[PDB]
Amino acid sequence: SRGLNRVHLQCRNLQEFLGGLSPGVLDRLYGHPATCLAVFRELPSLAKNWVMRMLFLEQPLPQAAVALWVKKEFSKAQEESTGLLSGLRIWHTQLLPGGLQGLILNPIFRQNLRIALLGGGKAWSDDTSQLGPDKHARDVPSLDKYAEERWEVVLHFMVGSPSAAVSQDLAQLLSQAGLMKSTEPGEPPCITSAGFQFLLLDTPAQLWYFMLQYLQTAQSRGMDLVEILSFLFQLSFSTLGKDYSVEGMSDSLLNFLQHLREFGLVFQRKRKSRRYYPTRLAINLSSGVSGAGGTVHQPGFIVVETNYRLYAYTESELQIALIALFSEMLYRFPNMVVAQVTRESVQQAIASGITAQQIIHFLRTRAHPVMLKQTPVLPPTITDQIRLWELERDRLRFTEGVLYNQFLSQVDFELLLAHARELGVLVFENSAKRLMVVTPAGHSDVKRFWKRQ
Amino acid sequence: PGNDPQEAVPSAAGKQVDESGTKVDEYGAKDYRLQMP
Repeated sequence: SRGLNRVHLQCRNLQEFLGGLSPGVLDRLYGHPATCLAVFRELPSLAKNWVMRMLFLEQPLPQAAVALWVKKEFSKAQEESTGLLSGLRIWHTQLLPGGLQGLILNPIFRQNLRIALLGGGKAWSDDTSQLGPDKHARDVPSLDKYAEERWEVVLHFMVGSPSAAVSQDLAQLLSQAGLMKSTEPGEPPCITSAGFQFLLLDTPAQLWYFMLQYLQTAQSRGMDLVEILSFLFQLSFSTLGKDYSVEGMSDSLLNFLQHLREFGLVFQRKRKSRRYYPTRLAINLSSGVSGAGGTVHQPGFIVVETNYRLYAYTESELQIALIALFSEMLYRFPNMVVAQVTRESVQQAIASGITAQQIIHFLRTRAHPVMLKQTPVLPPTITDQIRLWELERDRLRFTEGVLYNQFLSQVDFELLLAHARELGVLVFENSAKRLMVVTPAGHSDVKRFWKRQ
Repeated sequence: PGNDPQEAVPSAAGKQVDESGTKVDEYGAKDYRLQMP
């Protein structure tokens, strides 16, 4: 993985991003709309059952009640939830409030935990975004086309803008997460190695990371306003606000609203005001970790006979610019016979990255054609040929460094090897010829240790 | 010299074969090959 492991699982990315935030921002995060998200995104039952324990108990409990609640045949699963206890960063171990090592949760989060489960009040039904009492009365299939257009524009920036001329700043945004790579001889950015896998599963889990990308700056942006705004589209459809958000807003709320609309999770009316309605893709974000859909017959079907892998053709306007972005295949006279002489076109794209797991994922999981009709394994004997093409780019290495030669003793060269290894500037060592490669970044420090020993 | 018969009709070489410049009637029948299945 090159930057997508934290996207498949949502409960792991939220705990990692929470550890590197400001203490004043985390205080405002502990609200009533955030209580239904730190538990629903989880999966194990042990990490979810401890939330109800800290709600009824008013006094801190020691660790003796925890080591006994596992009875005798359950402490093995207790160590798995130990690392997760520090991920949410909501508990606190005291000294001895009534026994030994008393565990207590932040009372700021405990107050808002009962509002969204048992107790209530009034401010919860007054603020917008989190509520917004408004029904839907607009053509639903007419708005589904705008949800696909928001994601199609992103595809143009990954290729090089073949026919788009919008002013959306989306090329630099995806470059921070390692998805888009800036072209060195030119100026339109291309795509990285991890960007190919995003155009395969087509899951709305990646759009959740794009919303928290602007918050990573930690300058003048708060999380309490983003968390209360992201809860709008999480309630599927029939969750609006008419014009209640217009009266209660500011300059910071309008900035995050324009960026979320361009992602493909919510649709906004003209003039960037009036009534807003979330898209259809936001339903799959709260359902599971992935999803499928978009076809009813699946006309595509590959070949499992030869080795050039005849890719599928004739589908829609999505697979036309998608295969050319992978490795730029070829086409003949009829209905665009793609991938017919794959021998040199694949090696052109592998020279800029080790894109080996994305081609196999696109060859095996493209529309589920062979695994439903046929029975044996989809790839024949190409699993070894693909690995051979990746090893061809390992025959050389373009890196700089300095070499030290002509020593005197053998036991003296072994001491110098530990100097470059601890600092992290050592690449390759040789005890038979007394040779060591040192990167130029730490060249001014290795020469000092040799003059003293 | 002195040998110029007929034939000589195939022409396809290079990496950019882009065989899509003369079809006359083909784009109109592309949509009909999708709604039938």
